[PDB]
Amino acid sequence: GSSGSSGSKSNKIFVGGIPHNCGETELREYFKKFGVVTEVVMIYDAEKQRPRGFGFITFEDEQSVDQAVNMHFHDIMGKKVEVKRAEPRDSKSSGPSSG
Repeated sequence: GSSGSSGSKSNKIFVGGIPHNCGETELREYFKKFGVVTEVVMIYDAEKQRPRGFGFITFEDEQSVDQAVNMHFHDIMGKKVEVKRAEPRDSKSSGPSSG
């Protein structure tokens, strides 16, 4: 997961229920039909360095998001992956100067 997005529109989706065999490559390889995967976020414990079974994914055009959302399901590696419309969120703010 990276921190840097200008596009006002949030083409990010929430992918959960992901199997213990599915990964970045797969996700995209399966989320490339709906449109174009620009970024692939994944939540996991560094120590482990592996996606438990959930995360998020960014597309090129908001459209993609909708396409996936509607389906709210996908067959990746013989598994049903849940997908929902994700929303933008960050913990950064502007500052006047060094304090």
